[PDB]
Amino acid sequence: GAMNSSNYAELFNNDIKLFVDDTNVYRVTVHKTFEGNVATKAINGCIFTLNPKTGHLFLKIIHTSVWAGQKRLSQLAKWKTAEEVSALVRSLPKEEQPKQIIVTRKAMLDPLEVHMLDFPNIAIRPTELRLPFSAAMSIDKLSDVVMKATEPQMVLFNIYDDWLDRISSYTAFSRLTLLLRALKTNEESAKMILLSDPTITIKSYHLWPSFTDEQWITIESQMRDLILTEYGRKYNV
Amino acid sequence: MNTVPFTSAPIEVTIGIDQYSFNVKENQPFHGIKDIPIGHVHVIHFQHADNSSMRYGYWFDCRMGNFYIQYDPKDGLYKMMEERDGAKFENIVHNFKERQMMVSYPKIDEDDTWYNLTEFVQMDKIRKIVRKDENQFSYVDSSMTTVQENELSDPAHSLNYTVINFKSREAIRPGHEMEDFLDKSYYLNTVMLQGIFKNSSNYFGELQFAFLNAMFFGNYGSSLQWHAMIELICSSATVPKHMLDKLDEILYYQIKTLPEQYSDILLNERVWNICLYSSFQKNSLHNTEKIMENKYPELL
Repeated sequence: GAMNSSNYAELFNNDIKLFVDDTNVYRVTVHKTFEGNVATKAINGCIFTLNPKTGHLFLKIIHTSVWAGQKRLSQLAKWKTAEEVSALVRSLPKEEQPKQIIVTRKAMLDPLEVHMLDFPNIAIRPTELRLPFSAAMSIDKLSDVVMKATEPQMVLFNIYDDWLDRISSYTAFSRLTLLLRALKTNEESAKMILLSDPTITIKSYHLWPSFTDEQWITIESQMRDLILTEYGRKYNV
Repeated sequence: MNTVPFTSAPIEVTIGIDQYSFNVKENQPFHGIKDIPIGHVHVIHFQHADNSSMRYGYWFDCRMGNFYIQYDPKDGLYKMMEERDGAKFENIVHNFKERQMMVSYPKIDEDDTWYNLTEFVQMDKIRKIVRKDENQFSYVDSSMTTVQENELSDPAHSLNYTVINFKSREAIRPGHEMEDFLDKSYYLNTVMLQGIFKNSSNYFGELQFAFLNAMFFGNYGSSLQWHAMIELICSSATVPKHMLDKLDEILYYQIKTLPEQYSDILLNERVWNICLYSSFQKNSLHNTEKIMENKYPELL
């Protein structure tokens, strides 16, 4: 059943699995009309499909054209997510297909189970974990490719850059979740921490700055401080 | 009017005949049930006073032969049997009637309850759900599992209800995943009605049979089947108007008949709330919604 603190280590075993996050699939700006009513304008979205072991990110860009003339978009978004994940599984060679797909939101279970009926051996699972994958659009290069897309497009990233050369997938996933948690809690502060020292750059083929092991420890410390501060602010504690 | 004679009543038992029931004492001189309306299926059911576990019973149609009950002291139950000798049978029934050893099927003239619960229920269809082709009557009990329950063990003693599964390839056409899951009209009308049942009469027949097995034997698998067949119609945006009107009547009589005290185990809260308040057909079951709201407002 559900992925939690108790069965966390399963993410880093040799059974292929993907997390699916649908939180950036359907995105809108809410605005006033000339008549003083409210209307939404859709903006480009993305499915965030992540192998937590390898760092391989299958970023399916959701172009605003897919909503044209459709009703109940928040509901269609779950089904479009399920259709795109199903199409991605079918596109992969058999030996690359996931054994499990973990959805970050329970509303994705039935849409994905129904789209994956052809794959009875792929387990569709919820999680108790509060994963900050909504903050994926606070990574500049992912936000850039989504907003510039003029048609539906799949872009492949490694969300861990070259980290797995130096650290395990457990530690890579912990770094990623701490960066995304920071970006989600206080984006300005998080991005200031990541880019304050111009001598550390982002390689053209990477998402994050090229920190030494020592500079990552300092960065990770600054992110934890950012998160606890904002927590004491939120909750006046 | 037909008769189901009993050889004897060696053990104390509650005997059911359709919606009626009678207590019989150990070795009470009881020789059966007379004045049974021709034209309907019937069920004669049993709960031993000493083991209220295993409600069991026999679906039969008196037009298909001469049936009697005889206690089997080896298997420890009241067994239905066919008497092939018509003259031996008329002779036995005439004797027991003359000595007034029989209870009368206690139908009220005004009362269409049993007709309304069994309108579409056919003995030929029961015998396909309950396979035992050497007998013209069908045994059901509390513990019998459904073909579907066995997939999720002995296939000989199974209820062969039509498998309904909303998250199955059968229910969902490739490339109509969201449409077919949110509006089950395709599954109801093409797969189930046109494809398997052939008409709404056979569909309602199985629905009605599932309910009666749930109510009389507390058969859990039958209760699941009854709810699934209701939910498939209520979850379809496109249903023939005549099916909706008839479903309202069918369900009205089922809810009317259900013992008030069994509502908590025989009624699925999720399915009823969905069918009366969220589903496409939420405004199509007036009679059923009025009786449910007045009789079981707690469930809703």
